[PDB]
Amino acid sequence: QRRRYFRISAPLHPPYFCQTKLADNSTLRFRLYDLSLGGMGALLETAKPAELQEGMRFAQIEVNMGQWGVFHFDAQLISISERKVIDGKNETITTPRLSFRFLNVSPTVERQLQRIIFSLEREAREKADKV
Ligand SMILES: Nc1nc2c(ncn2[C@@H]2O[C@@H]3COP(=O)(O)O[C@H]4[C@@H](O)[C@H](n5cnc6c(=O)[nH]c(N)nc65)O[C@@H]4COP(=O)(O)O[C@H]3[C@H]2O)c(=O)[nH]1
Ligand SMILES: Nc1nc2c(ncn2[C@@H]2O[C@@H]3COP(=O)(O)O[C@H]4[C@@H](O)[C@H](n5cnc6c(=O)[nH]c(N)nc65)O[C@@H]4COP(=O)(O)O[C@H]3[C@H]2O)c(=O)[nH]1
Repeated sequence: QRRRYFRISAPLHPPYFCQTKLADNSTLRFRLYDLSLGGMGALLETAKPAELQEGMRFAQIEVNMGQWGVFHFDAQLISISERKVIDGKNETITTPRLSFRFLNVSPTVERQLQRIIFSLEREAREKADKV
């Protein structure tokens, strides 16, 4: 059991979007992939900007969970990897996968993270709730 916490997968069909500012003052946007009490995974839209790389620390990333609310978390970018899917044209499409570790997780921050996690479990149980 290498992972300390259970990670809940987010729906990409109705994707949830996050964003944060870079040192060059540009905005970075990415789709929420999965979430846990320890961090989160996300998918980039474009190819990774040169500025983006592992080790960067972010203050109050805006995670917009739709009806469930908007949240802001500190996090450290731990790893940039590749997510691959098979095209509708039967082509392999590579896009950057981000792995974050949450920082400064006060007792109230994890309060919020559990709120989001249960909402995602209830939701995904409705995704499978329909044959
Ligand atoms: N540094 C760092 N990078 C992370 C972390 N979590 C995810 N990543 C990166 O994101 C890639 C895809 O993660 P995944 O969707 O959970 O997909 C994972 C997951 O489904 C499974 N897997 C790998 N390790 C574990 C594990 O320790 N526990 C569990 N339950 N599953 C694992 O194998 C798949 C491929 O694993 P990878 O080749 O390692 O590829 C991983 C890795 O490069 C992390 O905590 N730290
Ligand atoms: N939801 C989510 N959280 C993320 C992701 N990336 C990092 N984190 C969070 O950051 C914590 C520390 O990551 P680490 O230093 O790379 O240290 C990680 C990493 O070295 C290894 N590990 C776990 N899962 C994977 C994986 O899927 N791939 C690889 N390569 N390593 C993994 O186990 C260590 C501890 O794992 P955790 O207890 O889960 O604790 C992880 C996790 O809570 C992510 O993509 N999604």
